[PDB]
Amino acid sequence: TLKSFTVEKGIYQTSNFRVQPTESIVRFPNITNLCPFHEVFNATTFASVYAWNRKRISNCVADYSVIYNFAPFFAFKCYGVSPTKLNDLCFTNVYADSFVIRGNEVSQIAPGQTGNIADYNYKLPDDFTGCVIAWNSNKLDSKPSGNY
Amino acid sequence: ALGKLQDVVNHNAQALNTLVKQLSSKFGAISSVLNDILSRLDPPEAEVQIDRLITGRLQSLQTYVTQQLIRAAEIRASANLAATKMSECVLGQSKRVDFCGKGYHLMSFPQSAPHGVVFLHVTYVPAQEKNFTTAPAICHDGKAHFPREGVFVSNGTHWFVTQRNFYEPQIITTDNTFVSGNCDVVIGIVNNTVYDP
Amino acid sequence: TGVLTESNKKFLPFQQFGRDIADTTDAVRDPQTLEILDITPCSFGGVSVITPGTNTSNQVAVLYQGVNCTEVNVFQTRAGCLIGAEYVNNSYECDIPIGAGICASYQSIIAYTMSLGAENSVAYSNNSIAIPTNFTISVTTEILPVSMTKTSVDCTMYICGD
Amino acid sequence: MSLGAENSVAYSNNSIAIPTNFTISVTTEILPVSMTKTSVDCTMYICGDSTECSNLLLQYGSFCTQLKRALTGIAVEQDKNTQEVFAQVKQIYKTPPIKYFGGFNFSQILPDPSKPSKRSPIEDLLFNKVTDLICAQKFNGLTVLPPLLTDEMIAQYTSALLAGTITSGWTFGAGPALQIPFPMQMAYRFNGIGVTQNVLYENQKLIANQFNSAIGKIQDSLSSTPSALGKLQDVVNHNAQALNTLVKQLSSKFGAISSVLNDILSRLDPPEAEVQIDRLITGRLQSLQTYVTQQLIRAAEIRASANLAATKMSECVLGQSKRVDFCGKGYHLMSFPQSAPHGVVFLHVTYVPAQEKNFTTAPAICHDGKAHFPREGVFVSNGTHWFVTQRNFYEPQIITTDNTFVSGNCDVVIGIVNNTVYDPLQPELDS
Ligand SMILES: *[C@@H]1O[C@H](CO)[C@@H](O[C@@H]2O[C@H](CO)[C@@H](O)[C@H](O)[C@H]2NC(C)=O)[C@H](O)[C@H]1NC(C)=O
Ligand SMILES: *[C@@H]1O[C@H](CO)[C@@H](O[C@@H]2O[C@H](CO)[C@@H](O)[C@H](O)[C@H]2NC(C)=O)[C@H](O)[C@H]1NC(C)=O
Ligand SMILES: *[C@@H]1O[C@H](CO)[C@@H](O[C@@H]2O[C@H](CO)[C@@H](O)[C@H](O)[C@H]2NC(C)=O)[C@H](O)[C@H]1NC(C)=O
Ligand SMILES: *[C@@H]1O[C@H](CO)[C@@H](O[C@@H]2O[C@H](CO)[C@@H](O)[C@H](O)[C@H]2NC(C)=O)[C@H](O)[C@H]1NC(C)=O
Ligand SMILES: *[C@@H]1O[C@H](CO)[C@@H](O[C@@H]2O[C@H](CO)[C@@H](O)[C@H](O)[C@H]2NC(C)=O)[C@H](O)[C@H]1NC(C)=O
Ligand SMILES: *[C@@H]1O[C@H](CO)[C@@H](O[C@@H]2O[C@H](CO)[C@@H](O)[C@H](O)[C@H]2NC(C)=O)[C@H](O)[C@H]1NC(C)=O
Ligand SMILES: *[C@@H]1O[C@H](CO)[C@@H](O[C@@H]2O[C@H](CO)[C@@H](O)[C@H](O)[C@H]2NC(C)=O)[C@H](O)[C@H]1NC(C)=O
Ligand SMILES: *[C@@H]1O[C@H](CO)[C@@H](O[C@@H]2O[C@H](CO)[C@@H](O)[C@H](O)[C@H]2NC(C)=O)[C@H](O)[C@H]1NC(C)=O
Ligand SMILES: *[C@@H]1O[C@H](CO)[C@@H](O[C@@H]2O[C@H](CO)[C@@H](O)[C@H](O)[C@H]2NC(C)=O)[C@H](O)[C@H]1NC(C)=O
Ligand SMILES: *[C@@H]1O[C@H](CO)[C@@H](O)[C@H](O)[C@H]1NC(C)=O
Ligand SMILES: *[C@@H]1O[C@H](CO)[C@@H](O)[C@H](O)[C@H]1NC(C)=O
Ligand SMILES: *[C@@H]1O[C@H](CO)[C@@H](O)[C@H](O)[C@H]1NC(C)=O
Ligand SMILES: *[C@@H]1O[C@H](CO)[C@@H](O)[C@H](O)[C@H]1NC(C)=O
Repeated sequence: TLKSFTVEKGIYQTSNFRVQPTESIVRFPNITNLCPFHEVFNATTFASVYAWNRKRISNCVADYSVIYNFAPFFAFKCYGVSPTKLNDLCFTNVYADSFVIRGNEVSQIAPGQTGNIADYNYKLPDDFTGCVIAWNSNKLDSKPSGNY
Repeated sequence: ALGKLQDVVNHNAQALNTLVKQLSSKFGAISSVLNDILSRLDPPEAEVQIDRLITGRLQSLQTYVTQQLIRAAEIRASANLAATKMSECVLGQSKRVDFCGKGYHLMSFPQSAPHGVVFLHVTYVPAQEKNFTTAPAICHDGKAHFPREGVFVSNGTHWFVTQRNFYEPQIITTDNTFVSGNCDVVIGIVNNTVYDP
Repeated sequence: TGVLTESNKKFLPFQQFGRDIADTTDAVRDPQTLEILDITPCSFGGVSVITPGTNTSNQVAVLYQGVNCTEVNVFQTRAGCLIGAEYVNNSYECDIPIGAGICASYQSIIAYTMSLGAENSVAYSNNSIAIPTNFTISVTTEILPVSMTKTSVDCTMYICGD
Repeated sequence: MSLGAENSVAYSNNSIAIPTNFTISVTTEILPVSMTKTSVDCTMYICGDSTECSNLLLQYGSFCTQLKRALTGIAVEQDKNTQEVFAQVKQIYKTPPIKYFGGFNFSQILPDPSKPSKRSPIEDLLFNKVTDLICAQKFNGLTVLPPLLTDEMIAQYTSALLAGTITSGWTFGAGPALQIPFPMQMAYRFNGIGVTQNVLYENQKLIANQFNSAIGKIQDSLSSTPSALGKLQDVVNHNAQALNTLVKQLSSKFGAISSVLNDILSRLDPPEAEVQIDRLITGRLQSLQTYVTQQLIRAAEIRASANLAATKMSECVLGQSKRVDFCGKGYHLMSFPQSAPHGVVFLHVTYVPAQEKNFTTAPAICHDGKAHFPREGVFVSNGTHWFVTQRNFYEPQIITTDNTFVSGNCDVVIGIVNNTVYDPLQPELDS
């Protein structure tokens, strides 16, 4: 502490004694229900951006690892939380908002973004936390004469 | 009565209280709790958030230490003054006006107090003053007499010499007056007899 | 946000923005109508709440610091405009300091010019002296702080915890 | 640089130098008492009219409250300093209508009835000699607060102190004001510095003329020197410079795109505008904390100066001080307080010995096998005759038993000389 090999006579404050923890205890709700992520991510038809579908997720234990295991999701961007830390946390106010937009409008579904659908269709708050998932749906949400 | 010492205690506690309150400030980060940042954010972004908390808390601690140093300087000056009062009012009699109480200082008594000292200054205050006719010198036998240690006073018909801070009239004699010169130079000299023992 | 007023500043034709000593935008020029509008920030000031203890009363008075009374029991002081206190000619000692010689007290809340002390004309003459005939042994108290609270801070544990 | 003029003192084992005249010297001492009382609106200074900036500023905690509390403490401290220095008497004394004090003239220090301000000529000169920047400072949330005691009330306090010290001497500072003629008061002050009353009474007109001349020289010296009032003007300059610097710091980008918050809001989205506003907030907050820190240090310095000024007012004005150089250069007689902007000017009236003359000195006089020592003076010889005189003025008197005391024989004292010691009773019993 004094940066010397000779210490003069006196009392010196060096560090702080603190007793270390002996073991780690994790307390989570006992209830285990597989969460219906299949319904939201594997649906055949999605809603329009003006009438975007909101699904409430509650009273389930969520395994986000399977989301990673099977995933054609070109974009998987999270804002207020780490993607790899989702399995270790507990949440409420969980909502899945599903809609279909253009390929170049995926940047606009974010807090503070400038756009047409951002202003008149779907608005995010500035303090939004969560993850935006975007994936191509040419195989299912397109038709050759024009899907309107 | 004892607000000054209480103020010192209050300021110290208030500074500590404010410093603890500073731990509940996000400082522009997502959360004010480090554990929340570690659990919710990956290390690349976690380092930035902990950096924001570190700079804000370090600024708060630096501010607190600076305030403590200024207050320590003020209390050191007060303590040096208190030591000067202890040496000059308690351990001796002081002729410094208003240093050891209002009035002519006689003695002082120290009393311990939390974070301080209380001095009981015993002083002499003149009271019940009375008017007298005064003269600078007394003219006797063509000589001017001046008071050795007192002042010339007259109650209307007779002249006496008394000490300046208490009325004790005594006859004007050659033992309490000294002669310097004749009666032609002093302005306001009056004619009166000077007794010879 | 400000008040736009007429200006007498001879702007050069290239110039548009007008800047004060602090680089604040004093004036501006408009493209649609080529006229110079002086920009002045809107009226503002500090509000001070003069109040006795809540133990005694709940009445309050407000002082607008450095603001004349026409831009906000109304009394005009050099400190500002005082609302809620009535000026009293009678001089008393200072109870709540307002400023510029004005003090406030509760008796309603009154405002007055603070009294320095009692007048005492000493009867000075060329041949008269006043001699004390008695004395008072006065004991007075002087309170002096000597030490502070000794504080130690663990820098690492305070900033970072565990 | 030269330290001083070279002087060699003529030290010898039996020679003394005794003053034969005196100079009444009045000197000026200028002490700062208070500073400019400043208040800062923390939210308006850092953010102005921006609500988003205030919302982001709230995340930093009680910094604004700390700065406001510190400035409020300084502001009350300045008023406390003025109370400590000037409000030391609870009676407002007034001078008699006939301004005759035995030849002493106090026109330059007593209040002038002709002036609306009711100040003395010296105080009026002091106020005159100490003096859109203000608009920008006000518009940026910094406000100067008026002093609690107005200049006229501070002048009234100085007038009361002058009236007490002139009509009552030092009695008013230690209890009730007891009237005493001013020549008798000056004789008491002469006794305080070890000079007999006769020296003051015999030379009363000369002393009054010297005092009047010194007061006139003091007024001319203050009116003719620009750097006389540098301390008070320096304090005013530091306060104004600090406010100007704090206002100037708002034009600093602090690593952001612009120094204007409205431009940042009008140009960027909230995710990045929040970052830019954060950079501006941290820079402006650092500037404000720096300003408050220097204000606190200066407040401590001004508090020390005010405590010194209060000590000088108590010991030099309300009494006669035996402390060397505390109340002027020379043997201190009395002092006069004068109000000045943010400060006090003490006119120290001191006694300076002059026109010294050499004499041959001895420690004791040997008479009849006994050693005689001076009661209150010193033995001097003009070459042939021995006399005893007071130490601070040359007034030779015959060596008698009245002014000498006998201790021992003549064999112990080193340097004793032989001389006769007169007896007052000797002509009396002979006749
Ligand atoms: C001033 O004081 C003196 C002495 O205290 C007074 O002189 C005495 O007065 C009493 C009563 O009048 C007489 O009995 C004494 O004989 C006086 N003494 C002498 C030596 O004559 C004097 O009267 C006082 N003067 C006034 C105006 O009160
Ligand atoms: C004090 O006594 C002296 C001497 O006894 C007085 O002086 C005399 O005054 C008379 C009248 O004016 C003159 O004729 C004499 O020549 C003076 N003699 C001397 C030696 O000066 C003096 O007047 C007395 N004063 C008072 C106030 O009674
Ligand atoms: C000494 O006498 C003077 C008068 O010469 C007294 O002064 C007067 O005091 C009364 C009551 O305080 C006032 O009403 C007068 O106006 C005063 N006169 C003047 C000219 O100021 C003084 O009080 C006397 N001292 C003592 C101790 O009795
Ligand atoms: C001096 O003052 C003291 C008090 O400060 C006087 O003592 C008082 O005297 C009266 C009557 O003799 C008593 O009723 C009081 O109880 C006394 N007070 C105290 C504290 O003892 C004293 O008489 C005064 N002396 C003179 C000469 O005026
Ligand atoms: C007292 O006597 C001494 C010596 O007799 C004087 O000192 C001399 O002063 C002159 C003039 O400045 C110098 O040139 C000499 O060198 C001094 N002599 C010594 C020995 O120092 C002194 O000036 C005399 N004092 C007075 C008041 O006349
Ligand atoms: C003491 O010094 C004073 C001056 O401080 C002398 O007074 C001067 O006397 C001369 C001639 O006597 C005059 O020309 C001057 O005008 C006087 N000056 C003042 C200010 O009055 C005084 O003579 C000296 N006394 C001694 C004994 O040396
Ligand atoms: C006291 O001093 C003042 C000034 O120091 C004297 O006033 C001067 O008086 C003369 C003659 O009347 C004038 O020529 C000057 O102009 C006055 N000066 C000022 C500044 O007014 C005053 O006469 C002196 N004596 C008394 C008794 O007051
Ligand atoms: C020292 O002082 C004494 C007394 O002042 C002087 O003695 C007087 O001198 C004057 C003029 O020389 C004579 O007229 C007196 O008669 C002397 N008086 C006595 C009692 O003798 C003495 O001359 C001074 N010595 C020196 C060297 O100046
Ligand atoms: C001072 O006086 C004493 C006594 O009068 C002197 O002492 C005498 O000195 C002479 C010569 O040295 C001797 O013969 C005597 O016996 C001494 N008498 C005594 C009682 O001691 C002394 O010398 C004188 N001092 C000076 C400087 O003259
Ligand atoms: C997803 O839906 C397809 C039909 O659209 C189905 O064949 C497949 O089994 C579903 N996968 C899951 C995991 O439910
Ligand atoms: C429109 O603006 C131009 C300058 O930009 C100005 O010369 C012109 O007079 C304006 N037109 C009207 C109708 O004010
Ligand atoms: C003595 O005082 C009176 C009034 O107090 C005054 O008129 C008179 O002139 C004074 N004496 C002298 C010699 O000036
Ligand atoms: C007196 O002083 C001189 C020089 O000033 C010195 O020579 C002499 O020795 C001294 N007298 C004694 C007795 O020492």
